[PDB]
Amino acid sequence: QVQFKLVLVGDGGTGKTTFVKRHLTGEFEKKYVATLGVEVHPLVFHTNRGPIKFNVWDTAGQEKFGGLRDGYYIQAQCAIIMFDVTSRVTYKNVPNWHRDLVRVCENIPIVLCGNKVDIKDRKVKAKSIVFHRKKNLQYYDISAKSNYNFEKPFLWLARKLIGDPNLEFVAMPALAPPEAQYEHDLEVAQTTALPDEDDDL
Amino acid sequence: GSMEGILDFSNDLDIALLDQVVSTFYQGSGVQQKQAQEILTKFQDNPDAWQKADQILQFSTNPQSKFIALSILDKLITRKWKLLPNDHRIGIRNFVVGMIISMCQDDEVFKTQKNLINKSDLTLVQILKQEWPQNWPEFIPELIGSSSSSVNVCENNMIVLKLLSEEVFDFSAEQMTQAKALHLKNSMSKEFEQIFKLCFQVLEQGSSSSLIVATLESLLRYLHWIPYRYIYETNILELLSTKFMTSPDTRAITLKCLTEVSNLKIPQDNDLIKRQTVLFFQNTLQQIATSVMPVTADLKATYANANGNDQSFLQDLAMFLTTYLARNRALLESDESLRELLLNAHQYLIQLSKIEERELFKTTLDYWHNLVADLFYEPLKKHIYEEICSQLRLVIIENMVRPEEVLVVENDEGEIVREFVKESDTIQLYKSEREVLVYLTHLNVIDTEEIMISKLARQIDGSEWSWHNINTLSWAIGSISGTMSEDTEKRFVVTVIKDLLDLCVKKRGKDNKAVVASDIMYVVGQYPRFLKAHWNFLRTVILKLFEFMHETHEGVQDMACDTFIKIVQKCKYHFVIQQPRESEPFIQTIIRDIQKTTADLQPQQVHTFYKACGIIISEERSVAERNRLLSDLMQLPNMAWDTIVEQSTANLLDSETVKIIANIIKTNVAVCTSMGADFYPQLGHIYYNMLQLYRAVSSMISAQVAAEGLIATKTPKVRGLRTIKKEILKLVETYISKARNLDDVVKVLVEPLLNAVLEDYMNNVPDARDAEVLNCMTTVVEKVGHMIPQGVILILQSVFECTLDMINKDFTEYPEHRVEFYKLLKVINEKSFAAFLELPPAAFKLFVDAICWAFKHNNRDVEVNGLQIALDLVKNIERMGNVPFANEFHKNYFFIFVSETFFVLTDSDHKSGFSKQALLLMKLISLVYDNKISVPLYQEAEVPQGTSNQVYLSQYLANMLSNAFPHLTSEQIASFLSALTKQCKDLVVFKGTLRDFLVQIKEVGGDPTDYLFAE
Amino acid sequence: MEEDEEVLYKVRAKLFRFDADAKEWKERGTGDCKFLKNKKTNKVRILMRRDKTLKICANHIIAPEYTLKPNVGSDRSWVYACTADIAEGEAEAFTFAIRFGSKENADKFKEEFEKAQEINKK
Ligand SMILES: Nc1nc2c(ncn2[C@@H]2O[C@H](COP(=O)(O)OP(=O)(O)NP(=O)(O)O)[C@@H](O)[C@H]2O)c(=O)[nH]1
Ligand SMILES: *[C@H](CC(=O)NN1CCCCC1)n1cnc(-c2cc(OCC#CC)cc(C(F)(F)F)c2)n1
Ligand SMILES: [Cl-]
Ligand SMILES: [Cl-]
Ligand SMILES: [Cl-]
Ligand SMILES: [Mg+2]
Repeated sequence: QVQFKLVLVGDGGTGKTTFVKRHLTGEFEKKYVATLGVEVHPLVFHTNRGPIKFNVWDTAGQEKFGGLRDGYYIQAQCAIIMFDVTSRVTYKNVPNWHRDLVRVCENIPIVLCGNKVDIKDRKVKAKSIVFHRKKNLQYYDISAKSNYNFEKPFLWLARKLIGDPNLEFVAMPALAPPEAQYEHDLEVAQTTALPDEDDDL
Repeated sequence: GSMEGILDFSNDLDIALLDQVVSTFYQGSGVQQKQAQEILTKFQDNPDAWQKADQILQFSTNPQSKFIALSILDKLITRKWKLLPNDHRIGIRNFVVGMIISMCQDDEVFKTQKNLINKSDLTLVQILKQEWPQNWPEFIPELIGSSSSSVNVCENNMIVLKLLSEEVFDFSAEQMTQAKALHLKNSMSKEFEQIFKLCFQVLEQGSSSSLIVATLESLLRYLHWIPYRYIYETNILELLSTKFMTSPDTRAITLKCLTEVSNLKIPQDNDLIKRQTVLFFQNTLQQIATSVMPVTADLKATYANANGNDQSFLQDLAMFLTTYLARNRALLESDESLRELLLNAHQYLIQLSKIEERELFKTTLDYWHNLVADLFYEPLKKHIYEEICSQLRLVIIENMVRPEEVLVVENDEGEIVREFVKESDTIQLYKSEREVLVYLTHLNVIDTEEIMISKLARQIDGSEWSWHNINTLSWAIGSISGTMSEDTEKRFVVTVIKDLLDLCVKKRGKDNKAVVASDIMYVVGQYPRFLKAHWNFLRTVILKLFEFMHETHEGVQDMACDTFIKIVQKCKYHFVIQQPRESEPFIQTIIRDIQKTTADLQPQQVHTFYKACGIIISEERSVAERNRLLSDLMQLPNMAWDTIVEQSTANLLDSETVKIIANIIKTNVAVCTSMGADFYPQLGHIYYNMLQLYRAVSSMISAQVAAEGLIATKTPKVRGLRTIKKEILKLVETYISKARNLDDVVKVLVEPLLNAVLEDYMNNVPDARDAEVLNCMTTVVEKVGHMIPQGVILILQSVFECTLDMINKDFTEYPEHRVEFYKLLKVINEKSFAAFLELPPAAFKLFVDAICWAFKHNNRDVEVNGLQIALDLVKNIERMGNVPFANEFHKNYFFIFVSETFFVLTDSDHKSGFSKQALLLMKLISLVYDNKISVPLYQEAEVPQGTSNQVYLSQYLANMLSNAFPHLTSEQIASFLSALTKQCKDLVVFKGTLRDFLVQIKEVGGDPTDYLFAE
Repeated sequence: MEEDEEVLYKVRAKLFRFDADAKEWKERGTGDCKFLKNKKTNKVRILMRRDKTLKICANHIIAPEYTLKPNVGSDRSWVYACTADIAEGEAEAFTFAIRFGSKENADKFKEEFEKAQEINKK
């Protein structure tokens, strides 16, 4: 019922919007459509301490699409800093995003996420990722594509915000489900191939 | 909508309407919020928006409105400050300064509007970077003076000074020219002595705490660059290490300040600075023991509870102890009176290492590696840490993470199952735990064995029996392989196996038996040295793995296959020789049962098995015997292959036949991967028919696309047919990349291969072309390209133009073809550049277009190769000397490469390739300034006769930059090119001048003298 | 609300929904797909939750109307239309596709699916 504003920052192309979309709808977006300014998305989770609601401010990473930039960070109560383990430049910029972020939000829990660990030609080695130690950030290797650790950022932030180390995600109860010219709409569906037919699932 | 009213600037600005858009954006939701967002963006990005900044400030009540007003000033100050009249500059300075004072004097505002105040301070600091000190020499004295007035002003001045320090020393490299960064550093440096006095007086004459915290926060930044004397020649270390550690609201920042001090390489000679470095550490550890927790405290439990800032403080404590001790622990290791301090600090780290927090554990694990590595070499040191190292052995062993080889895990239901995905993010942690535990074992091998044996003993009798306890113990036992003596290893391994064997027999359950199975497999797989010396045991192990290949538990079955090949990679030799009391080499027993051994395995597991056999076979160096073994190993897939061929020669459509063919090829790939050059006899057995099959399936794919459309490529049938073509290509690529007899490759393989693949690739529709063809041709050109000059030409004709048309409409389609394409052009340009000299002028133009096309990718895989091709092409052309083709190339393409390299240097969208862009540009400029280009680069009319290409190059570039960046002055451009030209032999300075230019194009009024920084 | 139901069948799967406006399939969740039979109404439903978050990505009766069609690109998936799924609350209609790790899991899913339809016929 009570909600928390979360700001999501990082270089362009690191996967911020794809990460949020995976949590909203479960889809994986392959296209890169740069965010223009910011997009706000309600994101609820069901926990043993009741439901928790995140108002996710998914900001733009490209400079020329930045919009209000640090104006988006006002009143934020948590944040995720995103980079791309296949792009060293995005890690080198983490200190810049963190700087602009903590100048508005002096004492908020922040997660550092290295995305795209599913790609085997990794460039930002695990040993290199240390910026979070002195800055009291939590770090996770994640993959929005494989879902690797994709829940960890929100579970940790929910534990910090609610103030409960034993907070866990729980199963939302499932109520009893209820009890034309689709021939065309279904024909299109059958003849449109499913994506990633070589995945294990 | 009515919210768009603020976008019209003819009318005055209705501030009330502004606050509604702001509120609708920050506190709204849905479509209203989305509409207000787009409005505020348009308002903020209006070049005149700044003129209404003071207006918004004064008469607006919403602080978010004023924040966005300052964001408009910051943007103006950063990029267009020097484009303003001198009056608009002082005015802006005035109501920024006046605003800060106005907010700090209202105690209510100062308490509640910390966001707007900090933003205003940051805005002021942007003015300082522009105006200070040359046009504001009294800012610091006036700042110091005003601090003694209001306690709120003094505190806020610490914020301003903190931000100024950050912008000058911590974040200037990317945002300023070298010259301006140096100017501001020297300026702050020249005036710091006064800054320090104010900061030291505040700290000593304690005050509003929040002022003490602000002052310490500023000190943290100063410590990054200030001289050592300010630290050790004052009483400040005592203040930090005693006073400000007592109060918890100052303890966090104080500890971070002491961490920065700790990480200084101090003069190794001054005995007094060593005493001070010892003293502040002594004081700090004393304040923690008395004010926070004793060394015996359960930090694992404290962290888990997460009261207040306990987690942050425990992290900061870990950073302080590890930072200080890694640098200065030698200061504590001789003096007997300091022994207790040394051990108490390390005992805190022992307690910190028990916290359940991966990232924190890695931080402490890094220190432990630092320590045990020092104790492994440094004489007479390890005895000091004997008790510490014993506890650490226990911490590491009980916290071992699952190795990648262990494929079984417990799920949320309590069952042992196979792992969905790999645990990619624990691989590095395991390596680090192994490194430290291996060191700890070398330091006291007896203590490590006693721990592990007794821990094991309490698993048999069930004292501490659990899946977690047997797992971590097994993983630790396996991870220390190689540390003990052979004889100790024997007794040790023997003991471990016996009890793990007993433990299996002993335990009822599907799950217990799968856990103990994975653990036994990991341990035995980790001790090849032992297996080599005990043939009977090795045979037994292998036969047991064969039994596990029949188990219905997927995890155990898959792990048996990986353990098998893991053992083989290390013990292969003991499978090719005939061991004592054996009728034949064990490889013959494996081969003769391969069908029933692998009967229940999945196809890719069967292939792994064949690859393992291939490893063994390659140990036999008698050609007759190796070829015979190879022939035996391949007997099953060759019999199925021969059967398939007879049928194929009667017009494959069967989905089950396609799967069979694919697995035959995949088996040949698996064996070829491990046998390399030795695989040639098996390859020649199938080669000719294999390529005929490649042609046959190609016709099927084409016929399917024709009858069903492009969608056919998605069907399981067509995908199955293309798998065949891909595995065929992979098999040929695999062999050719390892072949040692290149004459046979050329005279036997290459000719039929090109005839089979090239025309098929060229004459298929784009969606039917396999990027694997490009990958195969790359290997062919890499290995024998120098022997088939006409073959390379044929490859270009077949794949160059049609592939380019696939990938030159955007940067996203056909990503594999994109990458493999430029890997192919790269190797051709390296090994067989003559093929490009034969290209008609039109096709050589596309080749240049293709290279520049690669520049503009953000994909590193394409970009790096694009810049490398351009570099190598320039070398290739330069080698040719003063001949017509080299002359024509420069006349046609020199300036195309200069301007294109410049475009990607300056567009801010290809930051990743700056280094190679710079290198490429440096080579092109140096060609002219070494008169390596023999003909003039200009036209008959453009320039007087006899004008050096140096002159024309500067004129061309000056004009290019003038039109591409019209906001630069002619002097900026002239100074830049003059500097850039003088430095075209010194890459480091060359790159500095380019970075200075990238800074200046982001603003107006850049100082042209900044380009003299090197001179 | 699952204690008053029996699990007749369970299999890991990936579920898709068809976006007609974009003419593309979009993942909706990956996890355990279950056939649950209510012990009070004897009605069988599909209930599928995402891994880790345990959010419902499918909740609807295995109606007798439905028919499992194949997808042109897969031999281990089924396509069918659904008129009342309450995974996201408001009973919406969807065209669903579900893919499995193997073709035996797809064929076995089809067998169990049609059985459940018979039970719902009563
Ligand atoms: N292989 C892989 N690709 C990913 C992953 N996450 C995102 N991507 C891909 O990276 C590209 C960029 O995705 P996007 O979400 O738009 O990144 P962004 O940070 O929102 N960009 P911007 O800041 O400009 O809005 C997309 O093509 C996306 O499919 C991932 O985890 N793995
Ligand atoms: C215990 C595990 C066991 O037998 N489990 N079964 C099969 C796997 C699924 C669950 C039920 N166990 C008994 N023996 C072994 C074992 C024995 C080896 O022999 C060495 C000897 C002698 C004399 C070797 C192995 C291994 F090397 F393959 F791991 C395992 N495990
Ligand atoms: Cl980033
Ligand atoms: Cl010693
Ligand atoms: Cl060997
Ligand atoms: Mg985005």
